[PDB]
Amino acid sequence: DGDIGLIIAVKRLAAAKTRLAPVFSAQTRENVVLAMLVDTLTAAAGVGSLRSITVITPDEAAAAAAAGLGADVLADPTPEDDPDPLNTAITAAERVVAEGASNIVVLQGDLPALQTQELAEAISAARHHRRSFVADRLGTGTAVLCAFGTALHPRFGPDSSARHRRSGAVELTGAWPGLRCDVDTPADLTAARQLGVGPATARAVAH
Ligand SMILES: [Mg+2]
Ligand SMILES: [Mg+2]
Repeated sequence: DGDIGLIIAVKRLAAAKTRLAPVFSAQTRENVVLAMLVDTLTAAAGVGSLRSITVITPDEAAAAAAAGLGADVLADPTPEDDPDPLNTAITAAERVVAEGASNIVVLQGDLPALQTQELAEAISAARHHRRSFVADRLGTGTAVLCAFGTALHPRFGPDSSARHRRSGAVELTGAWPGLRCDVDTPADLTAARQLGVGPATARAVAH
């Protein structure tokens, strides 16, 4: 059955990963972004403790792709001029997901070298606390946020490591390189490739 309700929030592909503009043309950038979500979902989906994967997004291509892999998809009702769009999409998703699970995990969508075991482990350690989170590879942001029988109160965005620490969420400290190594910039993509990215990403970076 599984007890965890997993959320991924995905912004517009047009807007996404501009720091990858140097190494990739517009359509290739969108594709790589979209395939990183595919590889992230795919590996997430092998985790045994999961009940559901919900993707929330205003982007009909990302909607189609997540739906195609057997995820729930929420249309993102965050407003245009919303000051804090990422954390608002996540809360909008939480509100839904929480009708069907006491324990909720938010996962970033840009973790192409994620391994199933990395996520499972992280979740197994998150259970030992109310609110917990995994930092990103460089330390400053956040790869995953975990809430067991309580509100996520997500503080995603810049210095989300520090802000989550302040929020009182406990820093989980497993190595889990593929979970921590998210991809915003060309050097991130290189680090991820050394860990070994999944098939959608590997194909997409070859065009
Ligand atoms: Mg990222
Ligand atoms: Mg980042």
